Amino acid sequence: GKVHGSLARAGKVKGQTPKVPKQEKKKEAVGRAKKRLLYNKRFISAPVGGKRAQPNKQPAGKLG
Amino acid sequence: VRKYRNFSKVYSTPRRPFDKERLDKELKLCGEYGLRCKKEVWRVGAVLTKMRSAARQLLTLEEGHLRRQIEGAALLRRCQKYGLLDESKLKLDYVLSLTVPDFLERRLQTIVFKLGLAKSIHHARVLIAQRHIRVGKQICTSPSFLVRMDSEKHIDFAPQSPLGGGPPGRVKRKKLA
Amino acid sequence: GKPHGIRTARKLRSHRREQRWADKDYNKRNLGTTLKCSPFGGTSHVKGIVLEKVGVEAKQPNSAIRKCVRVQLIKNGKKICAFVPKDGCLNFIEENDEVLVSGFGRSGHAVGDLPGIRFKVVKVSGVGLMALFREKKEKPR
RNA sequence: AGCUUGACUGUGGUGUAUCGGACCACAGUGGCCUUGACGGGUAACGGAGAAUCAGGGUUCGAUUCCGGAGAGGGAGCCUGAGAGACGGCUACCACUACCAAGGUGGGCAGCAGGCACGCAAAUUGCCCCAUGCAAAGACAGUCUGUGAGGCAGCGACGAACAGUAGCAACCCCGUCGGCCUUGCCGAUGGGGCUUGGAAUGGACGCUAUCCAAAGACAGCCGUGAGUAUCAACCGGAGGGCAAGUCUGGUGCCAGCAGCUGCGGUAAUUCCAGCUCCGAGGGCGUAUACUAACAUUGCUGCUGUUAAAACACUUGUAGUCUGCCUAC
RNA sequence: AUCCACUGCAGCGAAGGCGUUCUGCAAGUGCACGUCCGUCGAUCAAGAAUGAGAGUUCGGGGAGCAAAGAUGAUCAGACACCG
RNA sequence: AACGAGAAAUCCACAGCCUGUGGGUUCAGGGGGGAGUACUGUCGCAAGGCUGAAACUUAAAGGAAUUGACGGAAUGGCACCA
RNA sequence: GAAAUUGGACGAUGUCCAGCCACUAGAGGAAGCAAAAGUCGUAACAAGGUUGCUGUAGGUGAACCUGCAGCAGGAUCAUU
RNA sequence: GCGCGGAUAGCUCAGUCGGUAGAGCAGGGGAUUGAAAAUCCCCGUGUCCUUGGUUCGAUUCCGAGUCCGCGCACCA
RNA sequence: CACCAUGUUCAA
Repeated sequence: GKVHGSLARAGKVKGQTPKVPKQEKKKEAVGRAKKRLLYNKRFISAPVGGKRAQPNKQPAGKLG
Repeated sequence: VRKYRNFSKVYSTPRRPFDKERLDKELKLCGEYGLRCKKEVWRVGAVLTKMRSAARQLLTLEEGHLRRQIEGAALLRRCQKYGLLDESKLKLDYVLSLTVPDFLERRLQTIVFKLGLAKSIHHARVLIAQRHIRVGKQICTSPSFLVRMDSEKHIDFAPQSPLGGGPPGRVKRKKLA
Repeated sequence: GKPHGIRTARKLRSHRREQRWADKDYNKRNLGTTLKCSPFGGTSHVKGIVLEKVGVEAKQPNSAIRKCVRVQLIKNGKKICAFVPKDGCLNFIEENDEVLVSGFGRSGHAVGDLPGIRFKVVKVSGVGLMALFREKKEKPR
């Protein structure tokens, strides 16, 4: 911190971020079809001991 | 201004919107009975809540009180003609054992799926929404139609639909022509 | 203790009525000085003119500079200091640009780091600030 | 904390449709008040009702039905059964329109519409078809009127019901059950990819139907969907609180964050990408109020030290007050 | 001016408060009782009477102590503790 | 010194008989500040008493108790890094 | 039977006066609050280095100091 | 109304009278820090009003001369 | 019982 916050720094990070575009967009399920997807992914695809693995389990990264 | 027609809400949003128990149970029954959102569950739950609260306030009375006679006879006749309660369990304590599945299987979707008209419950909902199915003679097209015990034996395909005795739909009409 | 006894209704009611004035919520709701003194004269949103930009140093243990604008309200002339929410967004605001301001989510009090700043900006020049942030719309001229 | 001087009562009149200090003439000195008079305030039109509500209660009710008041502010009237009328008149005030300058006018808090004011609210539409009302008047010959009212347009206020896909074959996956030492085979079953036979709604069409006339709905044995491009979103992912110790950038900066907190070069919280969670044709935000709240406590709070027993007696209003009276 | 020791898990007073001896004046509680009255009571906004010390007012008094002030130390300062 | 009560300290002829909540009555409190402030009223010679807000600000203030640390606190041991 | 005449009432409206309320400008004075790293002290928390605090009075750069009386919420539940 | 003072890096300012240049503030880079804050190093930066003769260069010599402050003063 | 004042911000 040679210089701290000021009015000249508004938008610094949002202007710095390298702007990775978004991917190809295969369309999302809505309504009954999404309820079906969730019911299947949760309650029948079930390893019955750990109970109900959490959905957003991410691979092993720098922190482990 | 002077439009005196009524409207109302059929369901109530639960407190504690992020409880694991209620979320997983609601999703379980939604996937089991082919439901598009949680409000389809909460309206059945509100109907059940009204029925059970009426049953409770009636059971708080004796037998022979005018309220008991009229409203309890009405509740039992309702829960009978809609296949919630059978001839055996036709009492105000058995109407308190009502569960949301007790209405979700009365739901027209589940009935045309159990009658083998459709392969899966989602296929059933698709049929009803695409108006292939009559209840009695009327083409019903709302999958939440609460099929009474009487009109349960008159469910059938519609004569206007290709499934049954109707003309070919778009794709078969084109494939032939 | 309170008077029991079947003819103490007036005492009980008068005591409750004179004692309700110690509930600060009821007190501010019924005391007609907030409609007078508060800049939002009993109102969710107001429109104002951006007078100046302000960098407000965040309270300990935090050390940012919150971007606010001093706004002059069209309906009563009063000057307030609204906060400009989201990254940048203050580059979507120059002087004289008319802006709509709301309260924060606390009904007259400041949230988090902001000292004494208890309003925020919702739309500048008739277009939502979050719309401009996520490039849904563009600022006029 | 005192209020009232036609103020309160009486007698005789007046006036009125009628009782009455309603007004008058003469007499008297009354009338209300800590059970809050008089005054002040309006996040005051009132009620039916609305939202919650175990119970007790809390908050709101401009708004459709009933009552009141008003028609720019006042006031005075005529006509009439009925008006102190305003789509009646008269005058003054405040604004204002036309003018040939002598004169004439105005009244949307009716319906559309415009300017202002604002956070904030629609078409200068069609019609009397229905509901009613009025009149010298059933209908037709021979068009009663009706911005009441109806129907349309705009309308994510707010409600209800549906769709945004379904079934099966190919290829990679899991549980069960066999053969068998584990491994292999079959069976429902689930994800992603290709391929099939179908299905259907939107959208357009109809003078069929609907309609006062149209438009839309319903109907169609009229066409016709594959990236079914006819392509869902709004918020989130440390905790409360469902969901990532993922990857890149940032480096107490930018910013997030209702609260706690995150950010100081390895950010589960910022900016994004991917993934996931929640409600879903909706979701977020702000404001107000309700519940949570037994944090206004009648039910039902607390007062030694958390907020709170008057320094202490007395004492009026107020509140509360021992036992007893027929087989 | 003040009443040491006695002087205390002592007493009294509504509280504040009250301590040498003799004495004037009115009073209170408690106790004792086959005394009298016969509900006349409890708590109390308003109201009223007492209310340490400081403070003020008018007239005296002034020993001791002592705000202010003076003043010597201490201290970096010290119109603070201490004298 | 029991039961009970209490967040506990503690209370104990009460701070018990309280969610198994109601004998009667008065006063006061509603997070912390701003503030016992301003204005006004009233009493006083005055000092001031009584009465008494709001704008605004803030996520803790606070109470009892615990474990450690500290003490120019006490007691008792000790060390030629005293 | 019109204009005109006289005159009682109702009473708009103008002007003045009084009271009250609401909003508002103001030189200057004085407070409150908020904002990482400005100055002077060390008043409090331990016996906080003069135990602390209450009421009042006086003094003082500022915290504060001192007097009188009280309190322990004290650093004493305790000595013919 | 007559008469007196100085403009020096982006700002506050001491300048060898008649040899031509400097500090803090101001930004960056480094050292320090876990990151800062204070600190220490390194790097920026100036026709000194407009001008005339110009001693050798006029910043320092004089006079006109923006901008901004101030004292002197008439009597009976 | 001479005198013995002080310790920048967040973080732990």
